Amino acid sequence: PGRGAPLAKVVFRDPYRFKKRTELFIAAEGIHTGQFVYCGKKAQLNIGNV
Amino acid sequence: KVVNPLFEKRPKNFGIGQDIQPKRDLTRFVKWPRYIRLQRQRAILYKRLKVPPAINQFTQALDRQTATQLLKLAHKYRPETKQEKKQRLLARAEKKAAGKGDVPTKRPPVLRAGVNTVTTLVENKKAQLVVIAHDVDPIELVVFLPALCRKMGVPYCIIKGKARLGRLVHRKTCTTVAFTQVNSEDKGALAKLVEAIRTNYNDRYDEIRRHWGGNVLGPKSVARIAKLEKAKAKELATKLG
Amino acid sequence: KKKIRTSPTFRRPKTLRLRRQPKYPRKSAPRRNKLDHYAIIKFPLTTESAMKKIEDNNTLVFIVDVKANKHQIKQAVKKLYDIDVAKVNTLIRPDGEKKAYVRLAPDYDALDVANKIGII
Amino acid sequence: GAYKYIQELWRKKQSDVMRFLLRVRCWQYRQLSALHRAPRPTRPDKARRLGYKAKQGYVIYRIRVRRG
Amino acid sequence: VRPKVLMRLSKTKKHVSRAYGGSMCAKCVRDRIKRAFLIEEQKIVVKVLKAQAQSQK
RNA sequence: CGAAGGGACGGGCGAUGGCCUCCGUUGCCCUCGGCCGAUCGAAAGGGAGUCGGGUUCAGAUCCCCGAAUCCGGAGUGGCG
RNA sequence: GGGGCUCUCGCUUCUGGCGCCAAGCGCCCGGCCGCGCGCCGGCCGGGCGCGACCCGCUCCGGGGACAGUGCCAGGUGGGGA
Ligand SMILES: [Mg+2]
Ligand SMILES: [Mg+2]
Ligand SMILES: [Mg+2]
Ligand SMILES: [Mg+2]
Ligand SMILES: [Mg+2]
Ligand SMILES: [Mg+2]
Ligand SMILES: [Mg+2]
Ligand SMILES: [Mg+2]
Ligand SMILES: [Mg+2]
Ligand SMILES: [Mg+2]
Ligand SMILES: [Zn+2]
Repeated sequence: PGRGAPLAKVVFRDPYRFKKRTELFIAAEGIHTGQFVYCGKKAQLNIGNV
Repeated sequence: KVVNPLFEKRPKNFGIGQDIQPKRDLTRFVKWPRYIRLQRQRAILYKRLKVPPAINQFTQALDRQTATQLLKLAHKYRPETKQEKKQRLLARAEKKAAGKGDVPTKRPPVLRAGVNTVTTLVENKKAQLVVIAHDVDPIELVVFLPALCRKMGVPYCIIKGKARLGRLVHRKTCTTVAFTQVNSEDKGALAKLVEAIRTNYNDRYDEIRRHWGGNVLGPKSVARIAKLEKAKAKELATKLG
Repeated sequence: KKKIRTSPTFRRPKTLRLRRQPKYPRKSAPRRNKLDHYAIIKFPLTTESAMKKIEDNNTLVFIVDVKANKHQIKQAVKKLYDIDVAKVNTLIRPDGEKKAYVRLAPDYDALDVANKIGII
Repeated sequence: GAYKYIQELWRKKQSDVMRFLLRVRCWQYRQLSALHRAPRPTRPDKARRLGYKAKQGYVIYRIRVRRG
Repeated sequence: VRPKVLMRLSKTKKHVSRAYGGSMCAKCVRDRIKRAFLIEEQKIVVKVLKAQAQSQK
């Protein structure tokens, strides 16, 4: 509401205890539900990665 | 051999994004409460600033072997408990009318505790040895005693512990303990410590008064100013020769 | 070691909480049950619509205290009238006090109970 | 007595021994709440020439006041 | 039915006699079986091909 | 800018009260833990389960009669 | 064959899947058996260490003796009196 840009509800895997963590990333243009996004310094230079 | 073939190693691995992390010791990184952090950052801050020699001098205490022999000697001279003082006076005061009368009884040479007692003793040369604790938490009550025991000229020693002097005067803590007169059976034990103490404190006290303390850096800071040196000191010696 | 902090949070450890054992009671005696069986039931109703419900509906009707519930009313009728109670309906009147429609068991009937009470 | 030396040392608040203590304590006192009981007097001689004894029933509170 | 009346029902009226029955439809249960098979089967040929590439320096 | 969980079948060390064969409890020890914010806030929001007939000068989905239903409790088992 | 001194101390990129609460290798100790010749044969439990490197003094990163705050001084100030 009142922000005119979609948001990406991205679910990560928690690396310390067995849990799933959801996020609210700003949707880069061209992403779609069901693709994998990669966050970190070893991530490849693709659209959606952090 | 005859081991069960259904017993199998399944070695999990702990890379990034793989099987999750075990319960490893996190004791460096935890959220400590703000009285623990308050007293750990206090102890770091006494070694990050220039500590003056009137506060530095309570760090170079006496060695562990030769402070133990001091406490082994000053154990026969501990002040009596009231439970021995009351049991004596049920029999000592009994010996006035039956049958001694005067009974001067020769008040035994014992220890004398308290910073207000032992300062009176050194100002008129009564003291023989002034045992000082190092970690008085308001550290301003004994900052003049290495100054004062040098000028009056009695030996003094810094001893690693406040509640260890206190445990030999039947209280919780004790700041300073002073030795005065000693019995003739162990006077030679004093002329083993006194010439072994004042070579560390009285003979070298002009050395102490400019011996500043503290003023070292963090282990991250001292090892970041070693990479910049070793980067500089790998071609500048190679330039010559 | 061998103590280990397998959490980033310092929690306050639990200590020994022990029950009270006072040197003296704060009040000398337990206070008397001032809402007893005789303080529940004040007086019955003898109105023209109360006698009309004793006959056809097999039930007594009293004026009870405002503090009492349907369990204390069912026990106070059971004690000081020696009669058994099926159910109790209560209302608070616009007068201010509380009316109780106590219904008897089908064993008894309220027409020969009101004779003993004397409201008839 | 050793209270006469503490009385003269607190008259030397700009000395390098005493400016060090008045900064490490002021750091320590800044990290606590504004109402805070001290377990003992910080100045054991200044407290007792204002009516403090080392008996039971005399307590010490450290108060933090915004200056200006 | 409403969620608070779902506790006075018996067990067979709230699920289907199948793994993940009552939580997912059968179309995606059929997919997640052959995802977990084919991805782990792919991680065999990934594991063998780099292990058998131990012929160089 | 807080040491903000006083809980948990289980595991167990047991002080041990007994249909002490045990078995309901009990305290602490080892083990596990964010409803992460006390509490208030809707008789129109969310919120399990009652309807038909009869009945009074004035009350009824509430009282009678007849059909149901929900929630909780069942250790001494209430039977299949 | 090996070292030196810098890379290597990183193990996850075809897919809308699963992932915790230890396997294994040890070093012991119990309970019985019974080898009744001991690191030792048979059955059930409990613990510990490696798996999961070692030390350290700030939780981590970004500023930093500045910003900021206290006080005083000069300007500006119908925003207000
Ligand atoms: Mg009512
Ligand atoms: Mg079904
Ligand atoms: Mg909590
Ligand atoms: Mg409410
Ligand atoms: Mg409502
Ligand atoms: Mg409503
Ligand atoms: Mg009406
Ligand atoms: Mg910087
Ligand atoms: Mg103006
Ligand atoms: Mg004007
Ligand atoms: Zn699907």
